Amino acid sequence: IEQIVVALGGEFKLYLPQLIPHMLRVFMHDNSPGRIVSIKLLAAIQLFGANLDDYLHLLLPPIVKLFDAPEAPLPSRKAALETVDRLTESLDFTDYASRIIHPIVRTLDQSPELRSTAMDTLSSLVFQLGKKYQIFIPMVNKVLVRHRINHQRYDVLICRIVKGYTL
Amino acid sequence: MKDRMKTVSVALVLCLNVGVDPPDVVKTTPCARLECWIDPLSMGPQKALETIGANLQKQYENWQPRARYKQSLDPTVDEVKKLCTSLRRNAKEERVLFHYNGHGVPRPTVNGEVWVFNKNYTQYIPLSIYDLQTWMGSPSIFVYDCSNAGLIVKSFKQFALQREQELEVSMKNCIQLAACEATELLPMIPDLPADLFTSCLTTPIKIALRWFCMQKCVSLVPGVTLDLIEKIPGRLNDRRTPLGELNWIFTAITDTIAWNVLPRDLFQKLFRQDLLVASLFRNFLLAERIMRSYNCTPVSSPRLPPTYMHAMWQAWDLAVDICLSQLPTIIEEGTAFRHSPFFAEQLTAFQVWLTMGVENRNPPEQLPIVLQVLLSQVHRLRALDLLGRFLDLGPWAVSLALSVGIFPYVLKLLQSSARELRPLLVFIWAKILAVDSSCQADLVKDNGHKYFLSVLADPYMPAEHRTMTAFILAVIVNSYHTGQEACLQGNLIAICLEQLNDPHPLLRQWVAICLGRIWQNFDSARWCGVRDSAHEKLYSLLSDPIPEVRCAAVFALGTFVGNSAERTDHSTTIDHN
Amino acid sequence: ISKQLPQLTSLELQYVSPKLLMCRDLELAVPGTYDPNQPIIRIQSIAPSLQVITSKQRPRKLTLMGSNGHEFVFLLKGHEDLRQDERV
Amino acid sequence: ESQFEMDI
Ligand SMILES: [Mg+2]
Ligand SMILES: [Mg+2]
Repeated sequence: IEQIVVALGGEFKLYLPQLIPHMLRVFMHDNSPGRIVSIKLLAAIQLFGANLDDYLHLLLPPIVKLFDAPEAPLPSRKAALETVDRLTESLDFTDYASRIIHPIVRTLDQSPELRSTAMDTLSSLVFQLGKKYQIFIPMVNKVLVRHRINHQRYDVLICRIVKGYTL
Repeated sequence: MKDRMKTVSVALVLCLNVGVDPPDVVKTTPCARLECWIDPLSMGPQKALETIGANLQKQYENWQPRARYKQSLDPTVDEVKKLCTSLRRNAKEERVLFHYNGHGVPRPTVNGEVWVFNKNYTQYIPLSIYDLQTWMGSPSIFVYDCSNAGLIVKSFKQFALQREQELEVSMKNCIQLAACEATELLPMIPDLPADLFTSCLTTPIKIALRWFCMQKCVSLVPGVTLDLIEKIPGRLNDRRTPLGELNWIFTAITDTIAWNVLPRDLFQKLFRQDLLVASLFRNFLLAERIMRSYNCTPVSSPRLPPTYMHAMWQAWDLAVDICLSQLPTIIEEGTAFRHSPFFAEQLTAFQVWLTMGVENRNPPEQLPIVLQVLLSQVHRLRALDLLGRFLDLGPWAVSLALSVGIFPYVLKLLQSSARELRPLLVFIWAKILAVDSSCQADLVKDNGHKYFLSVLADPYMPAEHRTMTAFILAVIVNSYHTGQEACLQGNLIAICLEQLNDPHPLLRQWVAICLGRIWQNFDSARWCGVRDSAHEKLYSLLSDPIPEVRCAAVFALGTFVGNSAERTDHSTTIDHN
Repeated sequence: ISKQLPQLTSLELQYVSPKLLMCRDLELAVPGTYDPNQPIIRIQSIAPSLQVITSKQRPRKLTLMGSNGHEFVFLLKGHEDLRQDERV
Repeated sequence: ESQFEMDI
């Protein structure tokens, strides 16, 4: 699939709908030791790019459910975070901001193991959202101050958004 | 916008070496070698080239019919130098547009090497961007349809820097549009034209509708396909036809997006100073939206923020969908074409915003739509009413209206044959002059002042509008020093003297002010003033119960005598009294 | 006119004969065959374009599709009396 | 003159 996607640069959109049911089934019932198959799928998904314009709403539940599944091996949750972080660079995640922000806050509270990656993910999302993220600033900070959590980029982006100039 | 630099000439340089494939070409099944909607294989190597060139000319004439035409087919070195020199000589201060195709040319190098030759491919001729910059040192616009087009832009900037450094012992005047980034190639798609970027910049419709049919995953309008899209009737400028309405909506949407995304510093430079620059960037936004889907990223200099994410594009798709659902029957049965509700809904949304506007809010996003509505004769009355209501807010509201260009359009509406527009144009101009009295005599250089004199003369107009008209006349008389003769040509003094007896306190004050402002340094209406014994009536206002009227009367009377006395003569009788 | 004719290499039916392009099973036998002891092969379609052959004279190549799915290729030529060939 | 035509 990865090789075909690379070969079929702007044509893969005509074939993707026939493969989605299989990827979803793999995510629901991954029986590998312990999640290596779904990790390989995440690696493949990161290369789709613009091909997900009309399908993002179908492939971005189970990634979050995996992210919010504190039973799977740690590398799986980190892979999910990296996958979302990379997808943020090419797709418009405006309408999914509340879907993504809430799980991250829980993760920040639930365990320090994913703390660093989670903060990087926020930096990318906030960057895309810009002023649209203002409505969420008080809540996240309230959680952040419970712990010794700081980040050079998140903190700069929030200060710039509050000041009113993000360019 | 005093800087009105314009494009004078266009150079069309084609390298469409029909029948020859460079060695780095991957071929052939999906090649879709359709250029300017021409398939060269059906005509042969010479007829096709001339025909394509003719169509390219036609495509550019649709946007600037007055441009000077210049064309080269496979020029080599001296041919280009001579072309650029001749065009510079034709207009040394104005802009030149340079359009390079490059389809029949190997992928560009850091120097811009091109396959131009005396009909022998072994004569690649290396060129120099630096030398090209030297030949065209004037302000200029470049268009590149090369595969690795971004490479040219990067070299162009580096050479401009090199030249500036040499000059320490053009960068700020050039505008560039590149088809895609230096690291990517143009798509080989069997259903698209080869010259996709050119088509998007020069024929905004056509491909826009073709893409719609192809891109939509599940069509929601059964029976509509390309066989009908290519049969849609009408001229592009015939406002009452399908294509006319679509072009109007397209323009309105792309202007709204530009207004609501870019900083004003760029907006004024790119979308107002030059008709061609504004048209090209307006279409560029579409090219960006379409080419994104094929893993190409158009590159421009100056660089703009991304816009493909903006909500307004959804409105476009809706309008297109609505139009096309009528196309079959109109073709099959001949049913009359119905207009969309697009502008009515946009006006409604504006009206809703007006419910409670404050300074501490984002400005309305639809002012560029109101500007478009004012150009027609269907919703003009509503747009003018809503504009008036908007302008009734404090001065900040007026500044926004000024920044988009209402002013030069209301100057044209001022001389229409309509009469029912009187109270609206009077209100709008009263507010504009109340806030911005610096307008460079536009109302007195043209015939606008005559309109307002007639407005004042109308004996049946309500006092509120007579008061605003008197205010406007007082302002333009004292403000411009050219309306001083015009106000006498129309016998404004006689009108004011008749109106001194009006019962309304404000008409009394403003009429007296107008008379005082007329009798300043006029020789003609020093004499007209003394001749008609105008002061004889003004002193009666000194009895008025309201002190504001008495003040206006004292002002006008003192000014009258103070200036009339310059002659003295028999008027010393008046001076003493 | 003499400048332009050498550049003509093909004709499309939409510019010379749209009535033929829009066909339709015409209930006519393929011109080149008829046998009263066999089924009649009917004309099913006409090729969308003709290829012009460049020489002192310019014949054109036609292709028809029959009811049996076979291609039938004919050479169309004017300015000659073919009744002599038929008798021979 | 004007960037856009007006149906005066
Ligand atoms: Mg012969
Ligand atoms: Mg013959």
